Amino acid sequence: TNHNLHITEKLEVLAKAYSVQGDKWRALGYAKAINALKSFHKPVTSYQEACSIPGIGKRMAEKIIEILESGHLRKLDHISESVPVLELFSNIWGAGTKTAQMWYQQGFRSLEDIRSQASLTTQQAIGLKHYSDFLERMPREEATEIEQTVQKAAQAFNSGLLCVACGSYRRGKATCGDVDVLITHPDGRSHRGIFSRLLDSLRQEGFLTDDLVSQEENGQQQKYLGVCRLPGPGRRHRRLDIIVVPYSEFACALLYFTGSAHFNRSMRALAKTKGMSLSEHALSTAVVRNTHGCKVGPGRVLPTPTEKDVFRLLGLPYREPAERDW
DNA sequence: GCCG
DNA sequence: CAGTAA
DNA sequence: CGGCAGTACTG
Ligand SMILES: O=c1ccn([C@H]2C[C@H](O)[C@@H](COP(=O)(O)NP(=O)(O)OP(=O)(O)O)O2)c(=O)[nH]1
Ligand code: NA
Ligand code: NA
Repeated sequence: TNHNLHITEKLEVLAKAYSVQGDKWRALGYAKAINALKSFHKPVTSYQEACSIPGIGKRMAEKIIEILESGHLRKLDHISESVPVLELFSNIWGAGTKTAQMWYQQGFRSLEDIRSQASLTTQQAIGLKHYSDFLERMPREEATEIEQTVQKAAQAFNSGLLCVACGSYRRGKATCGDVDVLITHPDGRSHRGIFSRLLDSLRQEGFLTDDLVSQEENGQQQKYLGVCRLPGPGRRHRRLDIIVVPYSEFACALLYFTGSAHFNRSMRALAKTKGMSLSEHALSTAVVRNTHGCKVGPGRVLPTPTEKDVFRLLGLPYREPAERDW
C-alpha cells in the first residue's frame, strides 16, 4: 500500500540519523511524516498536496519535492560518517545514544573494539553476547510456545492466574521482536509474590538464560525483562518481558502492553487534552496540570473493567488490537 | 521535524 | 539523578 | 514559544 516508497526510504535514513544522534523530537517529527506518507492513497506529486497531509509541513514538503524532481536528497550526502557506527553501538541492548556517542568519542568503531576495550554495564554485556539474536524477529508460533511455557509455570502454583501475550503478538503480527506476557489474578490478591515463584520455576527448568531487569529484593517487582530459550536443536535466545498487575488494573495494563507505542502515545495525548491521564495503571479524570503539561494534582481513578471502557470514557470508537499499529 |  | 527501556 | 506519554529499573 506504500505509494511513496522512493520518498520514505530516503526520509527513513535521515530519521534514523537524527534518532541515533539523540535529536529525539526532530526524529519524532520525521517518524510522524513517514507514516503519513506510507499510508496516503496516492503517490504524492506536488508541494501543495504534500502540505495538505497531517504530519507534513512546509519543511518536509520541500524535501519531498526535492526528491521527486531530482531523485536525490542533498541532506543525506552530509550525514556524519559516525552514524553507521552509532547505530551499530546503540543496537546493543542497554546502550543508547549517550553511550554510543561516548564509545565513539573514545575511538571505538566496531563491536570488536567494544568487546575488547569498552566499559560495559551488566546489561550491555548481555546485550553484546546476544547481539544478533536480539535483532532477529521470531515467528509468532514460537512466541506462542514461549507464552505457554510461562503460563504453564505460573498456573502450576496457582491455577487461577490469567496469562496473555500482548505487544506485536496480540496485534496479530507474523513475527515478534520479543514476547510480552501479562499476568493477573481475577480475585484481587494472589498476584502478590508470584514473580519470585515464577522466576524460580522458569530457572529450575533451564528456560531463562539471562536477566536484564529484575528487582527481586523487596517484593514490589513490577516487571521482568530477560532472555529465554526453548529446549532442543535449532533454537535461538529470545527476549521475554513479564509484568504482573492487580486485577483492577488489567484493562489498562492490557492496553499499554498491547500498544503499539505510537498508539499508546496518541491515546495518552488525547486523554491529556481532556484533563485526563492514561497510564499502564489507570485512566484518571480531573487531573490538574500546569502550563507546561506537567501533573501538579492527581485526579481520581475511573473504573475500567475492559479495554472498551477505556475507549468509551475517552469518547473514542473501540479499535481491535490488529488496528493499533498507529 | 509538526502544530496549536 | 541521567540513561535506558517497555 | 514550547510540548511532543506515562511508566519502571540501574547504579
Ligand atoms: O516506548 C514504549 C515502548 C513500548 N510501549 C508499550 C507498547 C508496546 O507494544 C509494549 C511492548 O513493548 P515492545 O518493545 O515489546 N514493542 P512491540 O511488542 O509492539 O513490538 P516488537 O516486540 O515486536 O518489537 O510496550 C510503550 O508504551 N512505550
Ligand atoms: Na540499545
Ligand atoms: Na514486544
